[PDB]
Amino acid sequence: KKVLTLEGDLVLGGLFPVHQKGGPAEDCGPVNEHRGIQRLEAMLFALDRINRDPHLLPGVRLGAHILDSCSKDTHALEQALDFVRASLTAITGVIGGSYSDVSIQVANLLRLFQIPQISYASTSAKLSDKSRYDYFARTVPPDFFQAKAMAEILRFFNWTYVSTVASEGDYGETGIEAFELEARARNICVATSEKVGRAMSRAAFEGVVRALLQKPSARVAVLFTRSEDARELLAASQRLNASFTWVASDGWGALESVVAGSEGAAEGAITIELASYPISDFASYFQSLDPWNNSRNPWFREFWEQRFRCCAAHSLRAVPFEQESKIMFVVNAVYAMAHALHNMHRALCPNTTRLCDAMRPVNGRRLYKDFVLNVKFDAPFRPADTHNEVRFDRFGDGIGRYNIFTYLRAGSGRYRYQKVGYWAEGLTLDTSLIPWASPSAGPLPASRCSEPCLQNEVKSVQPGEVCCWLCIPCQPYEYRLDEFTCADCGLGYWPNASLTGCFELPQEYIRWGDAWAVGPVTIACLGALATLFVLGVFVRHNATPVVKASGRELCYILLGGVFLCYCMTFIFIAKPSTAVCTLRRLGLGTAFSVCYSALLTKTNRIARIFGSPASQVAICLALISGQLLIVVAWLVVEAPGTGKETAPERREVVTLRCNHRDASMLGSLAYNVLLIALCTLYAFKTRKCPENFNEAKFIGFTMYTTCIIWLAFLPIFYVTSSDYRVQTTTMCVSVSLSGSVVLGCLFAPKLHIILF
Ligand SMILES: N[C@](CC1c2ccccc2Oc2ccccc21)(C(=O)O)[C@@H]1C[C@@H]1C(=O)O
Repeated sequence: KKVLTLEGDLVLGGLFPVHQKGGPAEDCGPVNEHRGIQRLEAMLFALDRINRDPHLLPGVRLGAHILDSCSKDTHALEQALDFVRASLTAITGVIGGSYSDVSIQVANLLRLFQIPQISYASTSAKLSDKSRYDYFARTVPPDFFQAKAMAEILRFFNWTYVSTVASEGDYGETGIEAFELEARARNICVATSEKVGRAMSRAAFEGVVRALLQKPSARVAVLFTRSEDARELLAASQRLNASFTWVASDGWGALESVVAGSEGAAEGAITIELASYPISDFASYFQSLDPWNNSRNPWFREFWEQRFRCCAAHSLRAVPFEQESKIMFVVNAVYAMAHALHNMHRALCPNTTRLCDAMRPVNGRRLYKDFVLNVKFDAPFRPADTHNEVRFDRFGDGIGRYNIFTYLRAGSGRYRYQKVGYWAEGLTLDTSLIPWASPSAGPLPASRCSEPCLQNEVKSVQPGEVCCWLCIPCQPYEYRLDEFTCADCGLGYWPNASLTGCFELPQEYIRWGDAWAVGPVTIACLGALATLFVLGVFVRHNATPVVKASGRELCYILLGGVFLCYCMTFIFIAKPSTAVCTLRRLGLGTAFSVCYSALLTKTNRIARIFGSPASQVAICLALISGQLLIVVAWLVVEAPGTGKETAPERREVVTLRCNHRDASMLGSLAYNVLLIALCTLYAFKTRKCPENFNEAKFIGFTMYTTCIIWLAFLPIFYVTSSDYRVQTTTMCVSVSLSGSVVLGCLFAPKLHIILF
């Protein structure tokens, strides 16, 4: 119907919708000053203060073509064509559109004519296609940045398992996608993700609260929701007598109005709000205008029908205006496009203060791709009192500043918002103004998985949801290799206290206590006392010293074998070397053999004689060497050990033993000896032995006795292959006992009537 033109030399158009939503008999709706006058004036204001300030080229006035807009996309396109017709004097850019649908259709047309645009309250939900949208930008940052801020807030408080709720529309979907992308980048698991809105009614709002409340692994409701829909969730929360921490978009607006009716829903909730900074000059200019006399803006007459109770009797100054962030953005926007034109004038009309024909074709041809994008311009025409920029980057983007509030139980009044901090470039907060997180008060409820593992728990658990990483205890034969696993260190190696290393089954010998005062540790070193002294008795009693060892030994080899029995047994407890394995096979092998062999040999001489010492001895010794040489070959081919590692799941090792299965390596020597002992008793049928006494008494008593003793230990010695400990006494006793039994019976008859 009308265009609010402004006289000037160069003209910018715009869209600050006057009217809202209409119906079947109405082209569009009622007039609304929060879309209309407070923004229509913001541009007209800026244009004249721009026209007066020398930061614009001083001889060129910027006029206007403000489109007769309604908050409708269809309407905006039909009207936008008027800019196109003006440009086929003409339009050098358009500032306006209070909704993304208004901005998009106007821009869809204008881009084709190389005319740039500025938009408000529009988002990346649709305005992300820079391949076309580099022609224009928002002054108002897109809503999705708040979703990024939400993810940052949540990670800063270590909320890593959260519930995402967003509005039923495009705002909501955009917020969810942006949130989830940032949330994953920050290692935040999103426990739930859903849309809400007034359309689903109250039962559904309770259903949403119950969906999280009845699954309280997360305890924060992250709301990328417009104000009305948020109010219905908060009401549901109180109807259900419960609350969640809420983390909120600019749809909470820093306003008690979205909350306080169900204020208990929200205590300690955090809201991102779109930052707002006054220009006192507009508020003063604007509030002080009186269009009843000031012809600048005729659309006031329609707004006045409701602002004033009729009609010029009521001056404009009688009724106040809201100093909205929308004003700040519209004023700033005009300042940016104006300073882009200032640079465009220098670029196209460098020689004057007036216009040149170079700018007569629309200069939009150079503005949209350059001059209106590179616009921070170091805060030209004096914007809001940050004075930091108009906006930066402008890759379809607006300012990007957001403040952070919290909703506090100011119970002396109603629960209230207070300034915690801000985001914009990054998150800054006083957590003490957040009783959610405040020192010595903040419960930081749940909303993370039990990720920490016991230091002794490794195997990774992903119980359906990989978000909750849990651990399984390490098998104690393995050690920690990584956070999610143990490595096998060999079974005989169990994890150590170091976690990442292992405990080796130790090796040790003395396990015999008081109950074992009769064990190897006392046998091996004491049994010797019964026999080794004997050789000195013989020296005192060696009646024929004239006989050399080569013939003398015929009656001493047996004593030698007895003494060796004890010597070996002692070493077997005392010396944790290869020497013990070596000796169990080699020294012990004759120590016990001699105790029977010497007597078998004597017995057969007796059997042949009754009913030349050099050869008698050489034979007695040859019969001993014959077994030692088997063992030497064994020792050379199969070298002796110390430890005897086995049964690694539990077993301590000794260091004083063969690592070999012993079995027959000691066994066949022991069995040759048993057979010798029994052969002697057979040979003894010839019971006749005169030598000082009838020795038939003593050799009988001796061998009947030792044929029981040797035989007595063989059932253990060559059998209990499963044991680790009895063998020590099996050997200590069997051999040392045979030792004292034979001299104590054979030599003792003489030995102690002389040593009497
Ligand atoms: N459609 C939105 C609505 C956006 C908004 C902008 C200007 C004026 C009112 C207003 O309403 C809210 C309420 C909460 C969050 C964002 C907004 C848009 O106009 O750009 C935007 C997509 C996001 C959404 O759906 O929620």
